[PDB]
Amino acid sequence: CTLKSFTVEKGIYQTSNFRVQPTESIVRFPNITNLCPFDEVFNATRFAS
Amino acid sequence: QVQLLESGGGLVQPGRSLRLSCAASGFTFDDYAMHWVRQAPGKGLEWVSGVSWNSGTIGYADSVKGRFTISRDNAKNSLYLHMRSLRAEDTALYYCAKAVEMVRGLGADPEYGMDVWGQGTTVTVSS
Ligand SMILES: *[C@@H]1O[C@H](CO)[C@@H](O)[C@H](O)[C@H]1NC(C)=O
Repeated sequence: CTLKSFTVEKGIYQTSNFRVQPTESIVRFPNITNLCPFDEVFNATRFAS
Repeated sequence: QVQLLESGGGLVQPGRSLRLSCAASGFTFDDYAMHWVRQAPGKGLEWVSGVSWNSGTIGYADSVKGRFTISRDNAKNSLYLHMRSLRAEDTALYYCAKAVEMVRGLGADPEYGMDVWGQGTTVTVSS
């Protein structure tokens, strides 16, 4: 297929690409410590007028 | 230093309005539930009204319910007390006090501990 012919002469030919495939995915980020103070808004004891 | 300055006093006839103002300076005004407490002349104290950290009022005194109207403003650090149906029995000093426990610092949210007190005004009514 690479030579675009059916008769191939004696010799060494370089054809294609060997490339090992990935296994899975990885995502990294440190311990999530900051947190928006939402509860104080929704869970407040008394809302304004 | 923490400062609580109130203004609005002066003789007004019965059946009018007034608008007392308390301004706070020296702390994060949005983590402290304010209170307005009267002080009759030569008598004991008497709770009047309050307001929580989120501008939500916490009810008024039983004998005053119907006229007083509290309001807050965190942007200008200002708490206001509109007063209606003024009658002779409403002459007294008025302090604006602040709570102690900062909100979410430990069950429920805090409202006790009137610790810092400004020097009150001298509202009076007569004809
Ligand atoms: C972040 O969480 C991991 C997993 O619970 C823990 O091992 C680590 O001690 C935490 N953060 C640090 C670096 O203390």
